[PDB]
Amino acid sequence: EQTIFDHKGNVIKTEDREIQIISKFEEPLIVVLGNVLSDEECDELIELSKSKLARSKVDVNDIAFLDDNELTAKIEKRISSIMNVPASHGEGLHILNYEVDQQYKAHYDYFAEHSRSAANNRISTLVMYLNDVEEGGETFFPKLNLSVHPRKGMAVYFEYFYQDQSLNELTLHGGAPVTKGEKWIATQWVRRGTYKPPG
Amino acid sequence: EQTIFDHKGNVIKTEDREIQIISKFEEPLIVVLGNVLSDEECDELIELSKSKLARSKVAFLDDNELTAKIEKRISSIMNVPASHGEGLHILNYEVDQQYKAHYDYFAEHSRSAANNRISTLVMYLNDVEEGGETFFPKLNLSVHPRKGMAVYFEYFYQDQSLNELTLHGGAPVTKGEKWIATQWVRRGTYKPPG
Ligand SMILES: O=C(O)CCC(=O)C(=O)O
Ligand SMILES: O=C(O)CCC(=O)C(=O)O
Ligand SMILES: [Co+2]
Ligand SMILES: [Co+2]
Repeated sequence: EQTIFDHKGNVIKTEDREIQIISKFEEPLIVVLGNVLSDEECDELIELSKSKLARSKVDVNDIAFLDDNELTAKIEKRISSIMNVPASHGEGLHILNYEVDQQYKAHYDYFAEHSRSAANNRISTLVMYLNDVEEGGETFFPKLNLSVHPRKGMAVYFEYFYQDQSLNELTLHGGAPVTKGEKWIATQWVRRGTYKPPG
Repeated sequence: EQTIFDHKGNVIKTEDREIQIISKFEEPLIVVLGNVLSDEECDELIELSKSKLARSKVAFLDDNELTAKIEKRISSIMNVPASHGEGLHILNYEVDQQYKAHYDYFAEHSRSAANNRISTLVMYLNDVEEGGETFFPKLNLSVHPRKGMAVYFEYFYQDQSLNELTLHGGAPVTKGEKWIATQWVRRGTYKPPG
């Protein structure tokens, strides 16, 4: 099958940065990427997460995705070149923190048949590692026996838009328990069609 | 099965450097490793290769302090004493050069098979403009060259079909050039005593 990700060679030359292609698992397509985010961009994304939370009072505490800003739009543009899909298909920079012994149990990123979101389903994912994880925290694909270990500024790309649906089901993945330290990530989930309202 | 490479977590701490564990294919074990050699160490290994060729009596490097220090770091990574290593084998690909898919271990009934290879570390000593990936055709997996990085894999399994899955090669270099050092590790001590 043809893939969305359409990049030959060892680097991806985007407008503001050069991405390194580190390794590939060819089908379903899984790619480890280097140099995706600067150290300072990783730190700044974390900070935006903590600030948005620090502004919660009784958004209301009683009732995730960063607010759009110069930094998030610059990063979404860069991601857009990597993923070969316009930024408007992106759900936005979703920030996630794992404390020790937290994990993300294996799942599919594309939506179940019963979600209304399945009207415009997800097609591909980028997981960016915003810090270094003392122990644990690997992104693992249990049906492929593959795992990507977190590393600040690196990312894992994968897609699930294949005609053969058994290939999409191979993209079952999760975030392994953090056994020491903590883990910060940004995820960009990309939809088949435009997702953000115009701007 | 258990594996030779025995390293939990995300870094491997050696005496002089901290290696980064980047990605793992679990079986046969294939590991992408980061921060294995400094840029200075990479360049110096290339120059040693070139200088050794200059003295040509028309290649493994000769033993010196650098190679011993690197081989000691590698032994920590691979969990096997350096005396098992064949030595730093330097290899240069020019454009359109390739290493067709092969096994690193010797045929079971070859002369060298009495002390067969059990694991390989391929260290990328420069950046390759295009091509030159280390590919495992039966596994649909490739590791692209990155200066300072490396790929580890082992083929010491009881189930021989696992070892056969370690078939691999060096894809053609289509732009630039490619330099690598390889450490091939033997089941038993290999270097004469020193
Ligand atoms: O934490 C991880 O490594 C996996 C994250 C993930 O699966 C997701 O964000 O969709
Ligand atoms: O050049 C490569 O990437 C492959 C090296 C290799 O197969 C070996 O040294 O045994
Ligand atoms: Co996910
Ligand atoms: Co080989």
